[PDB]
Amino acid sequence: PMTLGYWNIRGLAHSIRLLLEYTDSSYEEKKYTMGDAPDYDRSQWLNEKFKLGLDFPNLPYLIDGTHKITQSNAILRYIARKHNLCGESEKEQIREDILENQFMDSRMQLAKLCYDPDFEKLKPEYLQALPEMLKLYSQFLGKQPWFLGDKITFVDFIAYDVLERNQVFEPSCLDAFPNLKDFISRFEGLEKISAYMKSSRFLPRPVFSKMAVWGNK
Amino acid sequence: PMTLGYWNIRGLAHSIRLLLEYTDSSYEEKKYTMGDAPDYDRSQWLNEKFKLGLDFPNLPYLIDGTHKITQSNAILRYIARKHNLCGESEKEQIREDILENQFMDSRMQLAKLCYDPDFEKLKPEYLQALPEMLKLYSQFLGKQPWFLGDKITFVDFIAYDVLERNQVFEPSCLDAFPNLKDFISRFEGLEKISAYMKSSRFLPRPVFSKMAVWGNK
Ligand SMILES: N[C@@H](CCC(=O)N[C@@H](CSC[C@@H](O)c1ccccc1)C(=O)NCC(=O)O)C(=O)O
Ligand SMILES: N[C@@H](CCC(=O)N[C@@H](CSC[C@@H](O)c1ccccc1)C(=O)NCC(=O)O)C(=O)O
Repeated sequence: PMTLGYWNIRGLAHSIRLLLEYTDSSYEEKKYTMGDAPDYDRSQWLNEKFKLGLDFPNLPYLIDGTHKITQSNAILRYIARKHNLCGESEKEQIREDILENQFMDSRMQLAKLCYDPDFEKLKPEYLQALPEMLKLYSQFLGKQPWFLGDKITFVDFIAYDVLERNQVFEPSCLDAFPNLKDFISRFEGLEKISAYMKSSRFLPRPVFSKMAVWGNK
Repeated sequence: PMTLGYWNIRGLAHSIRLLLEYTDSSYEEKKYTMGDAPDYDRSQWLNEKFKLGLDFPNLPYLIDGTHKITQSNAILRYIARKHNLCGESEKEQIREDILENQFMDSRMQLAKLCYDPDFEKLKPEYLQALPEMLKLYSQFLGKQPWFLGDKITFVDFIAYDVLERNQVFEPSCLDAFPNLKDFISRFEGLEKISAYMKSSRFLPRPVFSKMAVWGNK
């Protein structure tokens, strides 16, 4: 089978779910539910973490036949290669590698904030820096429909998740960046993406786990 | 020649310097130096961060003619592709992606600890977890000379850095894992690596920046 294992939240699995849907993959999900405060029990996961044959047990994981893959970027690249959704030219591969890692840094900046006990005090600093962050992505995208040019590739699924999560956080944040606004709309307008988003499989919320200060519900 | 820009420390540039040396690359280093405590003045970098033509200005960066690259993994992959130092088969590419990301997680775990003011109280937790972490890498390597099999590739440069840095931190940590010990020796014994390491250009210390509680010198 093809099985995606992750917590029952958006988190690091959003881009993977969207890519599985876009590629018309035949997959099922193993959803782990963290317990409520105060214990935030992880037993649903911990009771099988070491029983799945994973080399480096973690969430998310993808099982595809005999392939057992962890690390969200490795999972995305695996699916992308399977469906010819990677950068082709050297210049495209450079952009792909820069963006995969840059978007991960941006993702981690937001996650660090949203789990920080000092969230309320720290949020203004994040918001002050947000337009500059977005400006750099806007400049890089330029006039192209997708981040690697005319063809959609896996890094667009990363880009969508990170950019759209920032819109959930600060609704107006993309408004100053026409190309980013149009990118979100173009992605959500893709046939398989809009089909997914009208279905009960779509899991836009909670953004983060039960322990988060923001995005826990 | 190419320009490699980074702080005047080991940090995220160790694997890149080693890969540049292994590939006989012509390069010069632009070395930045941080100020002292408590402010850790970054002016030497910040005063030219936006004057270098980088799309997402950061350290490390690599300038190779028209190619201007940030994100350490992107720099490594760029050099690796140029010299056929990447996984070839699907299984090799999956291993490569898992390890690139897994080693980054390990790297960040040690850096998070060593930069934490509460270093002393937090150290036992890291050290107790270390054997498990290394066991997983040892199991994955098995009897192979290199992490992707019989061919050395860029992920070996990442592996060497992360494993050897842990040996600096905890001198005995690889002793229980003969294949990891032997891997370190094999990497260090490559002609071009050995020549570099025995030269004055090799920069094993400081491990981290001036802000670190451990490895700041
Ligand atoms: N670099 C890895 C990070 C993987 C990771 O941090 N995984 C977290 C859940 S997501 C990170 C974050 O969204 C999250 C969600 C829910 C709980 C904790 C953290 C996890 O629960 N791993 C299993 C384990 O440690 O046993 C990756 O990209 O896959
Ligand atoms: N994901 C990125 C991380 C890049 C990064 O965190 N770079 C740090 C110095 S290294 C991280 C670490 O070794 C370090 C070194 C020195 C000081 C603090 C931290 C930096 O100083 N960037 C310049 C900037 O943000 O303007 C990468 O892999 O290249």
